[PDB]
Amino acid sequence: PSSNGPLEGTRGKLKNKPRDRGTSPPQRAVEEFDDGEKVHLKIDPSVPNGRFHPRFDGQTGTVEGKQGDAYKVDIVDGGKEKTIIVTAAHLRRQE
Amino acid sequence: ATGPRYKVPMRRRREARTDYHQRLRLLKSGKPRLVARKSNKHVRAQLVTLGPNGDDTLASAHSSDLAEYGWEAPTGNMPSAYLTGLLAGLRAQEAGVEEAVLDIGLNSPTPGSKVFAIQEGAIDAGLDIPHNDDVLADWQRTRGAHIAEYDEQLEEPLYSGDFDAADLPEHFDELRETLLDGDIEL
Amino acid sequence: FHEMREPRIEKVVVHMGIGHANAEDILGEITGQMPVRTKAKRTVGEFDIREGDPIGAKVTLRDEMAEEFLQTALPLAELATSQFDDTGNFSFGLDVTVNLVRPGYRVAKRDKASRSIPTKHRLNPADAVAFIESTYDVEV
Amino acid sequence: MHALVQLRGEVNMHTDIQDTLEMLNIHHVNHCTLVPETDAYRGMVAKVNDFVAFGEPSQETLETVLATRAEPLEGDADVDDEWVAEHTDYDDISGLAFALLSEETTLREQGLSPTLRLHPPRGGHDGVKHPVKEGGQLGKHDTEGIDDLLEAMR
Amino acid sequence: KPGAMYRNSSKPAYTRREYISGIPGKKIAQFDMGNNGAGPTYPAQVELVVEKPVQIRHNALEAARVAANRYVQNSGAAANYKFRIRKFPFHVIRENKDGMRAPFGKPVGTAARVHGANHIFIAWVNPDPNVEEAWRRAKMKVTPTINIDSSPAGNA
RNA sequence: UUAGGCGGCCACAGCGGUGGGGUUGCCUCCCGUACCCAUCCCGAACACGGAAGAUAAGCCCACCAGCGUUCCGGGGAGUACUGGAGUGCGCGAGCCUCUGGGAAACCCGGUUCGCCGCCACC
RNA sequence: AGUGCAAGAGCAAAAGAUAGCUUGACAGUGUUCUUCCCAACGAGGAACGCUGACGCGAAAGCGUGGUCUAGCGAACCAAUU
RNA sequence: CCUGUCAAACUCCAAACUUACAGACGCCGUUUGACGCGGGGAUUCCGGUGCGCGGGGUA
Ligand SMILES: [Cl-]
Ligand SMILES: [Cl-]
Ligand SMILES: [Mg+2]
Ligand SMILES: [Mg+2]
Ligand SMILES: [Mg+2]
Ligand SMILES: [Mg+2]
Ligand SMILES: [Mg+2]
Ligand SMILES: [Mg+2]
Ligand SMILES: [Mg+2]
Ligand SMILES: [Mg+2]
Ligand code: NA
Ligand code: NA
Ligand code: NA
Ligand code: NA
Ligand code: NA
Ligand code: NA
Repeated sequence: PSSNGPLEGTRGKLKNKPRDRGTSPPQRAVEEFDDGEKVHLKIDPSVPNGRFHPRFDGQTGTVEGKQGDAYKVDIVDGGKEKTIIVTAAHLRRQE
Repeated sequence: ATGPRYKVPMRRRREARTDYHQRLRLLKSGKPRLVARKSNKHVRAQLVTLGPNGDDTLASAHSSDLAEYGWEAPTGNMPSAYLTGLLAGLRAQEAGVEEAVLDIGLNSPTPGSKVFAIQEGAIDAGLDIPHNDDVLADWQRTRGAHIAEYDEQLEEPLYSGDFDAADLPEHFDELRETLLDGDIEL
Repeated sequence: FHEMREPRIEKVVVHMGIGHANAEDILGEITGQMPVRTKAKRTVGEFDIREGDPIGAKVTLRDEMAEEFLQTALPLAELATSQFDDTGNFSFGLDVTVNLVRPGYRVAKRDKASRSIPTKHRLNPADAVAFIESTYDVEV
Repeated sequence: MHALVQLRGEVNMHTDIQDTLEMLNIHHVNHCTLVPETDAYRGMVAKVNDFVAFGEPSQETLETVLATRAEPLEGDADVDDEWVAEHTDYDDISGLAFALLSEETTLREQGLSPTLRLHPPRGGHDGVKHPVKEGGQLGKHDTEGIDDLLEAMR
Repeated sequence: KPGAMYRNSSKPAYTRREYISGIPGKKIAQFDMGNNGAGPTYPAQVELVVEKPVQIRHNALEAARVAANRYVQNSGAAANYKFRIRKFPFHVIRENKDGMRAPFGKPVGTAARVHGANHIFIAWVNPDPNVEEAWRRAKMKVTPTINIDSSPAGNA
């Protein structure tokens, strides 16, 4: 990479297809999850807050408590265990 | 509409019915919404919760089913609103609902407005709702005193036939009084 | 059908596009109500670089205030045709514009469930000339 | 149910491929295993397709091989009818064979090594550089095709 | 310089002028020849088909095109036929003209990427294929071996 | 749902167009400014009060595919591309066979002029 | 279009415009990610909390500076609270 | 309307493939103790080649 900022190489993953453009529906930004629930991490291009480091887009973690309204999701990066602070807006129930 | 790249607003935004930015700030509380709505002739008051396939209404009250308790006056005024609020408030209570936030939809937060009236009523029904006392009307206007005095400048009945000639904010009291004990559907 | 289709006057805007006023005075008297400042956009060579800046006034008259004005304004005008909107409007003159439309217009101006007026229910140039012409004067 | 026979060595072959052959209980060139035709098992043999020889053997052939190259989960013990009978649910080799082909049981379930360590093909095989459709000996085979190889390596 | 230096399609597609500057002008004079006032309303249609994907410098294009049309004056300056070269030199080409240090070359020209089997030239004639000869001469000045294919023309 | 309120999915719902519908449950336009409230100027809007009138807008109902969209059939196409293998071919660029996957454009013909949830309601 | 500045991205009853008001560009202390994928490493950065005190709003709520990714600096010593 | 072409820093589309998590089979572990945790000792931080994909370069 020519630079090493967080958004380096995120032109594709952090951009919406033209039709999904514009404010996202509030239903999923308010979803409630329970500890132990498996959730997929996927940043919503339209939702600025509650994000996580793009590197983790695509991970399926395990909700384990929350911090403020944001949730704390455990994931494993390669072989390393990590806790990710993310809001519902960027989460989806597995299955 | 124009092409593949075109962006169509969500349905309730095309219809100019739902303000989605506000809806989100509303759902934040995690509490049930006290949906205050109006019509030229009527005034609605619903207590909505969030659901898997859309909102769920646990309790409602419409200015029309007000007469079902002895209302013999118009149904698009302040006294009407308040009561409809108190009516929904009570039903709400019956449903096991204890608190809610005021959703006034696409209306304006004007002081002494009917939505705040709906809110005053709902609160008096025993429902806990974040509010601000001095943004509400001064009880008398809620009774419908502003209208009685307006008919004082008579010369011609404010009410075409309807009931009374000088109107009755008392009829308001008699009704509130009624709703505060027993009766069916409450 | 009719009655709820027959034209009516909705606001008559009388504005003086000056370039920097003392003019408000005459608009107030000519109409019957206070005028409104007219700020301008974009910086330009006519020493009009100031974004926010009084550069004329206007007055939106409705109901009787609008008729009682046109009942003298119109008389001071001759023109017609070509000089008419595609929506049935027309401006003459100091400017004096007249917005014309039919009964269910509040549908496109209100906040809730607002909507744009269907082309069929819109007012045509012709249908406009008729209404006004049929009110103290002659077309073309 | 297909008969798998590794025909190409391990040197240079992708590891993820080699590991699969290993999960299918084959660890040496010329070793054969019997695998059920499942979605899961299909995927594995397809991945191994270029270093193996497979197909469905005829009852008799399986029997010949079983008789000639089957082994207890441990030891020299020759697997003959008597062995089969005194040790398995079946009464003889044919009883076992039939069960294998009909995918009702496995060499393990009967206390037999999942691997038929065959002998080099008498007369040699058709080459390990081309598939069957090309005159080689790699890939899926005819029941007649598989039998020939299996028999030659009996 | 030789075609050897640019005839292969091994480098990335390099054509974004918004990022490349100092690109030489194309030597290709025209793309439509003959009676371009008329539309392909001719009985016979022969084409020149390249048989290998290659890069053809605007140099060769012009030299190949000239050689063919210049010959199509076996039909006369205002003869009845139309000749088209359908390819355009979009691929910008460089040259590293310091040894291998900072070697990204500088723009020196352009070429057209033609895939084996595409038709680079298309002529339209009335049963008067002198055009077949105009092409034995055109594929004489381009890298690939070529196929002279006749399409609408069962008049053999 | 003989017209409502809040929504979910967020064009299959968009754009354009035709037909139908209201002494009332109704929604509207509509009528009107003493009040609460309101316009940097206008009761236009917002807010409040109300029914003389109307179904012409909106809205609800039924329908049209011309455009945009969704999905499907047949063709393009098992083509393009591609994971695995090859003492197959080719001066080479590159190609071919075996195995496992498999497109886009475009054309023709269907589909689509929203679906679903809660509440209230001759 | 606009959103201070590269580029890429976000945004329309707004994240833009106008008006008004306000000083959360607040003190204290953390969780987590990043810096340094995996996988140890400081400063710096960010996301998200809590305690305290406040601003605005009818209220839900929003404000841990600017819509997001650049705008930065150890020990010793000095000055300062 | 018709007609002729393109894109590493274009995208109305769009694979093969890579990848998070889970189930199933396989394989492995429970005297051969896997997975994991803690500690002692390193060596190492001139690499090269084939193939696939590359970027630069006439090569
Ligand atoms: Cl993170
Ligand atoms: Cl409302
Ligand atoms: Mg990319
Ligand atoms: Mg043994
Ligand atoms: Mg021999
Ligand atoms: Mg041989
Ligand atoms: Mg109608
Ligand atoms: Mg911010
Ligand atoms: Mg020092
Ligand atoms: Mg990759
Ligand atoms: Na969105
Ligand atoms: Na140098
Ligand atoms: Na040649
Ligand atoms: Na001003
Ligand atoms: Na109507
Ligand atoms: Na740090």
